Amino acid sequence: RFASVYAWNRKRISNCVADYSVLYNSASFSTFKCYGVSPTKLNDLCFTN
Amino acid sequence: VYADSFVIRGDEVRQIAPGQTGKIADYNYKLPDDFTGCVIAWNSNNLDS
Repeated sequence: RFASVYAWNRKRISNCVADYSVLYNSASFSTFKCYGVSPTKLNDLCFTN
Repeated sequence: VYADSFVIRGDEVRQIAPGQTGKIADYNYKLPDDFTGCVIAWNSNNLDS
């Protein structure tokens, strides 16, 4: 069950190693826009939280 | 002039533009950054289905 958009849920992802290729390589997403970051370089980059 | 042709899903027409990414743009038909041409597309659900 997802949240109602008026009460949108938030979860902190941290202290972990990501692999955004698993997400971006999947064909099921109908939209995968990015702002200030590129979907490819996103896997080479690193973040605080 | 080079005329290129192929069939794709209606949702994939948005990938046939310069600087695009995704399964079609990345692995089927990649347009250059300084593309000089025109992209012409039409629905073929009367012939290709």
